[PDB]
Amino acid sequence: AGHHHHHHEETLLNTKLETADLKWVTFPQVDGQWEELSGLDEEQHSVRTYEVCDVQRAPGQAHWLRTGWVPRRGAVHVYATLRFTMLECLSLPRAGRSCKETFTVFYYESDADTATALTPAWMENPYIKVDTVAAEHLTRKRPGAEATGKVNVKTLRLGPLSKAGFYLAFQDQGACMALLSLHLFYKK
Amino acid sequence: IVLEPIYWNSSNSKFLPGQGLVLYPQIGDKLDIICPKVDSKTVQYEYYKVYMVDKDQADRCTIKPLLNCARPDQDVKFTIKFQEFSPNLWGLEFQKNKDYYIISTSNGSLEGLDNQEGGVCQTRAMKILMKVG
Repeated sequence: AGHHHHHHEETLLNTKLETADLKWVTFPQVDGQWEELSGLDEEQHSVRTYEVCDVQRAPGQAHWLRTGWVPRRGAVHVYATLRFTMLECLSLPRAGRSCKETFTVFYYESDADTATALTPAWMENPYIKVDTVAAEHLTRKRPGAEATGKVNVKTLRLGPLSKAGFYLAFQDQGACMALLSLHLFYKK
Repeated sequence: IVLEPIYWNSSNSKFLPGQGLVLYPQIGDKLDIICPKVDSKTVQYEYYKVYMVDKDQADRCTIKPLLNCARPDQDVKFTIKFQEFSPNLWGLEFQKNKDYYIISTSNGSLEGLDNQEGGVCQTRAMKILMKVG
């Protein structure tokens, strides 16, 4: 009945507990790229968010977003909890053939923070595929007027990790999604 | 187009008698509203809860919040992107050739931080009006 498991969690990165710009790296740097701005979440507190919604405009294009360099500290396996909203494609006006209700996640380790805006190759290898992430819940909106929806929560797993640090990237291929927050941590 | 940050403290003289602050941001624009830190050259932090309100709720000075400025040791910020559609369920969404407003009914002190009526807004003209497009 009263058996206990204590397992302490150490945060690698938490966007919710930041009150300044996140300044993450995007590629290619074109109108339609992911974009940083403030918003509210289901807790109703103002946080740093990332949005992409280039659903008819995209022609075979990948919008990548990549975090800053994250010290692994002592983590071998990292957890990455994402909170997001994803729009239903057949409910968006001007949504094309390109429209996805999913997105993909990757990581890259390196011994130092030596990633740039154009290096390394923005493509799987040297990037390591974590998962393609689909939405259990879709949001429907009418511009200026009204919205229905629920926030998606997904925790992905990643590793084993070896090097001093890593970066986490998001690849969009046609979704209309807000990344409300990302929490990377490990359990000691 | 990143417009000039707006510092939300009573030393800000851009909040003019009666009128308050008036901006004209275009769609695509971004604007930081900053509640500033009490640093090593400033005595007397100013406690505000800052809100986006409708014309009638701005006219005059009631609520029913984009910044919770109750943190002296930290620069607290909201950045608005003036866009017509957000994929955030709670995202801010704005019309070409329409006006939006931002007020605070807090009276600068901890006690009144949560004052649902008064301000700032109706005492010191502490508000913005954004004539978008």
